[PDB]
Amino acid sequence: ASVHGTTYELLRRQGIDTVFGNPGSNELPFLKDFPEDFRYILALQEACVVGIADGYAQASRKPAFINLHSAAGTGNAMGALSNAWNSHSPLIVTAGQQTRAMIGVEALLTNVDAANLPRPLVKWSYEPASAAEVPHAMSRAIHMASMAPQGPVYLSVPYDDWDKDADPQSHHLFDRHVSSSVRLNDQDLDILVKALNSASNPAIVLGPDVDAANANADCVMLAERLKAPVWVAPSAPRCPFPTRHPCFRGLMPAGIAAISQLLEGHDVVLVIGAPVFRYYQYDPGQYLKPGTRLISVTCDPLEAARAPMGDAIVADIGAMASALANLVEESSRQLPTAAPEPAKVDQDAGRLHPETVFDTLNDMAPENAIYLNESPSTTAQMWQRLNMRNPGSYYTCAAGGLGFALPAAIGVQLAEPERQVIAVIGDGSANYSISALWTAAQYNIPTIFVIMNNGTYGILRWFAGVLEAENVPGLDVPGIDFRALAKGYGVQALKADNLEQLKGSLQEALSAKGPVLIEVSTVSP
Amino acid sequence: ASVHGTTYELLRRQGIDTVFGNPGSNELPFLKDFPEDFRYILALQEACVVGIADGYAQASRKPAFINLHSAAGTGNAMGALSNAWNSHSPLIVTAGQQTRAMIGVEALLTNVDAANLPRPLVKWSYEPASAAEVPHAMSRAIHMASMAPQGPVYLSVPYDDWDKDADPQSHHLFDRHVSSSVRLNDQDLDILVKALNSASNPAIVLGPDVDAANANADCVMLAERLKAPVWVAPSAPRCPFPTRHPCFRGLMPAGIAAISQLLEGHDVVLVIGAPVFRYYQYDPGQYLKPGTRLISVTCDPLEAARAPMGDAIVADIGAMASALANLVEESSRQLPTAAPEPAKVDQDAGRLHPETVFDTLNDMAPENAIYLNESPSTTAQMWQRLNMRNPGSYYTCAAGGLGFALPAAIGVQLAEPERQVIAVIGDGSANYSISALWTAAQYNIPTIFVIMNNGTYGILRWFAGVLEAENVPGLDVPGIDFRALAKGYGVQALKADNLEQLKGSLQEALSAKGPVLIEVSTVSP
Amino acid sequence: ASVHGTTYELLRRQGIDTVFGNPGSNELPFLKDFPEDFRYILALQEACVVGIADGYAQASRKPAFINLHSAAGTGNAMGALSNAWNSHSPLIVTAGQQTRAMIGVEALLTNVDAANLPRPLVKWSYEPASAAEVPHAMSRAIHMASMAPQGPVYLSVPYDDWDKDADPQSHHLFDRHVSSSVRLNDQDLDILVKALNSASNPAIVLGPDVDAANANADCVMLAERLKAPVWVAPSAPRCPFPTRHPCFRGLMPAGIAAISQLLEGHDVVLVIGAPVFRYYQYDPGQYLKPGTRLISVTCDPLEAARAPMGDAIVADIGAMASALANLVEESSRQLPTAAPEPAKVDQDAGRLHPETVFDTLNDMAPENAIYLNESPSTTAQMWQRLNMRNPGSYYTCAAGGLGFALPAAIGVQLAEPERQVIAVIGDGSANYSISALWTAAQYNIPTIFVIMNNGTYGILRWFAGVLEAENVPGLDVPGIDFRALAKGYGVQALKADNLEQLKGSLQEALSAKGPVLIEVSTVSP
Ligand SMILES: Cc1ncc(Cn2c(C)c(CCOP(=O)(O)OP(=O)(O)O)sc2=O)c(N)n1
Ligand SMILES: Cc1ncc(Cn2c(C)c(CCOP(=O)(O)OP(=O)(O)O)sc2=O)c(N)n1
Ligand SMILES: Cc1ncc(Cn2c(C)c(CCOP(=O)(O)OP(=O)(O)O)sc2=O)c(N)n1
Ligand SMILES: [Ca+2]
Ligand SMILES: [Ca+2]
Ligand SMILES: [Ca+2]
Ligand SMILES: [Ca+2]
Ligand SMILES: [Ca+2]
Ligand SMILES: [Ca+2]
Ligand SMILES: [Cl-]
Ligand SMILES: [Cl-]
Ligand SMILES: [Cl-]
Ligand code: NA
Ligand code: NA
Ligand code: NA
Ligand code: NA
Repeated sequence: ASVHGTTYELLRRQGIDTVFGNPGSNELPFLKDFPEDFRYILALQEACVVGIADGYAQASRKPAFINLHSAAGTGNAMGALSNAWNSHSPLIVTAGQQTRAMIGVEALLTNVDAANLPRPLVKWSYEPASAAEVPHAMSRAIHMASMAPQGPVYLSVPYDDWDKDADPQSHHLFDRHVSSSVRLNDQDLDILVKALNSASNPAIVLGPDVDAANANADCVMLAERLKAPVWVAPSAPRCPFPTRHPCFRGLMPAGIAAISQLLEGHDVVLVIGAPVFRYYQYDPGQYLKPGTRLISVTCDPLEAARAPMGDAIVADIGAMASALANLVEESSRQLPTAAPEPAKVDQDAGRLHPETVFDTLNDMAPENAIYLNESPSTTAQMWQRLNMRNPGSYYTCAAGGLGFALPAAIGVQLAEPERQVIAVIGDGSANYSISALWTAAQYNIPTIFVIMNNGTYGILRWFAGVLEAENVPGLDVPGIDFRALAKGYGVQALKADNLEQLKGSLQEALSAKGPVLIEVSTVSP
Repeated sequence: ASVHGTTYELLRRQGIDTVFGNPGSNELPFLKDFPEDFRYILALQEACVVGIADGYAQASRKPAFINLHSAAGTGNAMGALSNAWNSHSPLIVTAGQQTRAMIGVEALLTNVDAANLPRPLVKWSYEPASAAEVPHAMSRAIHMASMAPQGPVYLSVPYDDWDKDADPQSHHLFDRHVSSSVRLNDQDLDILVKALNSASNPAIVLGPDVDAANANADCVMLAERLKAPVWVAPSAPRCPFPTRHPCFRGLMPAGIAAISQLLEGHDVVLVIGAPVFRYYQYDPGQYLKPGTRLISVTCDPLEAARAPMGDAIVADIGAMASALANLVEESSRQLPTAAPEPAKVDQDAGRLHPETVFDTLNDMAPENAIYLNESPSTTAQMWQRLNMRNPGSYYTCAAGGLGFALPAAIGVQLAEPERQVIAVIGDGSANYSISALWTAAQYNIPTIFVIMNNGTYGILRWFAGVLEAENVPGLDVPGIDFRALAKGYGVQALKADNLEQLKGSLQEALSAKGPVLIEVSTVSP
Repeated sequence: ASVHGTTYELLRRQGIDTVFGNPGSNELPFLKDFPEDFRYILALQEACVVGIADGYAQASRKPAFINLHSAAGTGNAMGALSNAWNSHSPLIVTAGQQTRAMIGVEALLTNVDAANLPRPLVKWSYEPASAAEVPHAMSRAIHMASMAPQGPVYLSVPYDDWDKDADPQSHHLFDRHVSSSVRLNDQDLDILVKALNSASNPAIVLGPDVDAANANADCVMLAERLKAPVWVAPSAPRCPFPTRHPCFRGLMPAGIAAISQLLEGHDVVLVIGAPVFRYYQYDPGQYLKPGTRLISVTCDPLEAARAPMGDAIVADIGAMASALANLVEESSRQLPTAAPEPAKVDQDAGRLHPETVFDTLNDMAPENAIYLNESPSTTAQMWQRLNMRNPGSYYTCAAGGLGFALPAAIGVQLAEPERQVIAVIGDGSANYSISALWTAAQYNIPTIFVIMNNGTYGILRWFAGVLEAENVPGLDVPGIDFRALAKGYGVQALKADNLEQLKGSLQEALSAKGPVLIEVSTVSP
């Protein structure tokens, strides 16, 4: 067998059947004779390729496979890799290298010092020392991406390797099963359970790894048993809990003092599947107030090490959430009462308040919709106004890197063909990966893109006003016609300049058989 | 003085007056109180920011300053940095970091292990250990970018550093002059000159560092004195010689055997300002035939070390070209005869042959036009058909990374406001940095963009046919309306479906007062 | 509180009370006011410092703390770090950096790009961005070293940080508990147990992480229940099983074909706490024969990913070994019969055969002795001839790096003051870290060093004979007087030129109240 044949057999035996790519010449020998049982999803720029694969991996809860072109292709994807690192997305990034005979002379398209290029944003990065090692290196990439804590990996392959003979002993790679589905030993788990049972006023904080593990329902049972309020850890990349459940208390503010104040009076705070914590703004104060102790369950040693407070347990979130939910006592305390519904903001017949947009989406979207967010000045509103009952219903860029939601919404919609995906994206953010629209058109992936057009990088204007920073350049983005951009890439386009038009456009989009972009004129901040 | 004030004084004293950027929150304290004497050029995605700055630096022959947002902003620019590395572009890339107080906890937008992120594509990469060190670190970045061999550098700055007090001894940085304008010692230069004077059939090969040094005219004098044919080294990022001078012989094929065959019978081959060599295709054979010896003058130790043949001298290209041109004897051999003009390809009233497009550009463009190329299947034709008399008249992506020419053409046009820039970009390539169009619209930088629309990644289809590679996916890019994309970003748009319309559209574009995109329907390969 | 006071409080609260070091000027501000409750163990060269700390950590089963001087001190320790990486040794390596005010100018003793220096041999490497971050960074170092898979970490600290004010919120670091004591979820553990219970001819292979976890006794119970033979995985850094237990089958040969042949006919092979596998010699063949399947339990994702065959489970070795030993059925198969005692090699009244030396050590040493090995040509003999009943009874360099056993034997003896440590070290190996002897003298740590003097790098001579490699230089090491070297560093020295003198010297050494070196004249290979 050839290295090409052996590698595609390994991929299919490990459950991979789709290649997200933007091709180049070092990849032609890999892509030739492309197997009939695989699909290839083309995107026009590499941030788009990796963003689509990332949404696909996060929603499917399995690894996604990417093929990029040498150093420049890899480099164009590195902002996307920053997000994938922070979301623990299991991405297998492959890039083609020059033929081994011309690496030394640094021929055009040689990826120099290749394994160092994506660092520090990957768990593992490697170029094999011979062609026959390629299947084994690919096996290592598959398992490194997939083991907890999941994350992106990188493999560089010289283009001449694919046609070489494989090692016949590579067959032992095909069916390897590798598990990290582990939980705390019985004695120490009993100690933890006793501490939870004994708490007088416990609180629960959940992060994205809960949704990645599909541990949401177990966390619902855990919060019901403990009769405990549930927050979402700050800078949330996913939604880990039904947002209208009586225990839900919303997204935590991303500040040290704000969080310790919120948790004041809670004697035990159990954090599951989050860093402790992904603060953002500078809000100095106490990490916890007196009387509060924190216990973190995380799948990631790097999270456990860097927490500035609390105890930690490094284990699988699915296994731990299931065990805790089934072991704790039913508390006799009263179940928390549900948060009140948000107020209706006054809306005239002009430009839309973000609050109006979210209320209208919530009124009109299916109960199993999936939302993406890259409208950063409106995040708090979005979290208050969308009822998200089910797992896998929210994604936003985990490292703050713009250009995620537009392509990721296409990959999520590919992963969940029966759940309507609705991406809510600011006018500034929409440009970073605008070419991803073409992929939705070409493959008829029926994502709805809602562009919040206020003409500015609104959150930066806000922060600048806060800092009392005068004379900051570069904060306005006038003069972009998003309906023309959508036309450019083959996506049906609608405009909503007021509420009547928003409702009409959403009705049209929801009925449509293909992707739709709605440009919404929103109020300037 | 503050670190902010001291750093902008250092920049202005070192000749920097423009910031190419896409802003974020870690950069607001740098950008606040932006000095009245500086300009800020916004682009909507970081590959575009760096591509614009790169064209500006290459055409201006001085360093360009870039400000990006943390890890994701830096990562989105890394494909652009791959090209800048191979073109020796003097780019000072700065990125904002989180406040020092929250780096440890890895708050959102912390750039982790920051200096390793852009490696291996930068000459120097650093994050200072204290706020007062920031001006000195910026000084190091300026000189590292600017010293031969020029190249990109990276500096990460925590956002809280800018408001801190500067060291008063930082004033010694402001007026430092650092020179690398050096040439081979007299004794060994005399040996070199004697070898050139004695050669019976010398040849000259020129690379991009000749154009970067503005050594073109000296190389003309050198070739006239030696009566020697002149080629351009393969995979040429710039044009180093007038393309209708009698000595000019065109772009070398990027193959080992092809080059040794071309040079056969030339006893001494003098290479100036190029790697030896930037081969691309696999074309195995002899590096040089018997009877040919090679001597390379390069500004880059890494080029001298990796050449597989020949002697080398590491020195400044401007200083060496000037000295050689003024020291060699006038040979009594006959001056080489000019290459014949290219043939006119038969053209019907339908889709345009690339040859027709280039002949028409050459007929209609000013004699001081500047061209950019990211239409890779038509490069050989372009080089044969455009008379480029002057320095600084051609740019193409030096590492093969697409998404360079569109933004770089805007930076070149900003650098050379009296020279009409015309970028010839394939339909595939145009998408990578499509959002850069907005910058040309907003600042009214009157670049002309000629999109060669053949519906496919034509060069890859060609290579696949060569490899006899069947069933390669992802090679076609149907369904893109480039006039709509241009409308989307505010750029006037024209279409040319035949020669009559091409001529008309070019006449309109050349007269226009702003940027113009022409979508040309070209023949499918 | 100062950063100095806060950091020593964090260390003591996390159980650290000893600093292994070789001091320099960047470390004086850390070492000043050294706390009365801490000890400092000086060694004269940094490979010795880290080797002593490594033996101490491995035997104590807890992290050891090291303080080295800047880049040169760190660099001198990097071979020692290679071994620590492969043995999963929890080492906290700190190095002093220049004052922040002179880092920029690269004053003498600046550690440039410090965090990159020990890569790739550390789990985590870091330099803090401010003085107040130092305690948090130290907390991260402690937990990164200590979490499974354990390993070395590196922290660089500018010398001016220690006297600065600490953050009062650093107190939340002091009592953090972080656990990785996890095991496979119940459902999948039941599947594993059923597979073991059902096997017709199971085999067990144990590696060093079993001994690190003190899982030895549980593995004895597991092998007794399954009635299964037990091997030690190749290139063994520790002994994980009593070597005269009836199930014990010895050290596996470090070859692909040799191992698959050994395992032929075993239907299920359970590997615990080892890489799969640490092969050494090139011995190509099948990874496993038909009919054999392999299941690996490892604490290290990097081991699970790179195994070329078998399934894997990433979990804590102590927790998994305990659970398996207590869950499996008692098999009705007959218990394996003990290996026969090794033969007595003929010995004349001249130079000693290695076999004689090991038999005499086994006759004379206490039953709770601890052995170290850096006599590589005699390893197989050593493993056959020493009855090691207890855990923690054997150490050898896990990455093959010489200079480990001499200093490590001093740290093991410091960790286990009531167990006589006996290091058996070749004449070649003894030189690498010869200065470590001084530490044993100064602190009166009563390690016994047995130098096997055959005048040559015997294993290399052997391999060269195998390769039929003629004319290899540098394989002989004549002319070293080890009794004089021991005198040089204050250690009592004895010589044994024959068996009578070996017995006498061992009797004297075993009674001695301090360290003793015995130079043994062994037969030339
Ligand atoms: C790749 C990248 N570049 C720049 C930024 C900085 N950035 C930028 C430019 C923002 C503006 C978002 O503008 P928008 O129009 O999408 O939304 P709002 O108007 O709601 O702020 S928010 C932010 O952090 C970033 N996060 N990521
Ligand atoms: C950043 C990046 N991604 C992918 C490629 C691979 N690539 C690709 C996709 C090419 C197709 C260019 O298509 P085009 O339409 O611009 O021009 P032609 O039709 O003349 O080939 S040429 C080439 O090397 C690349 N060079 N750089
Ligand atoms: C730090 C280092 N340098 C060199 C070697 C190479 N090496 C060397 C030099 C060996 C010779 C050991 O000689 P010895 O006298 O200690 O023992 P033998 O005579 O039993 O081989 S075994 C081996 O792999 C090494 N393993 N580690
Ligand atoms: Ca409603
Ligand atoms: Ca906006
Ligand atoms: Ca003409
Ligand atoms: Ca094309
Ligand atoms: Ca005996
Ligand atoms: Ca020896
Ligand atoms: Cl257990
Ligand atoms: Cl001179
Ligand atoms: Cl379980
Ligand atoms: Na009202
Ligand atoms: Na990198
Ligand atoms: Na014709
Ligand atoms: Na005998």
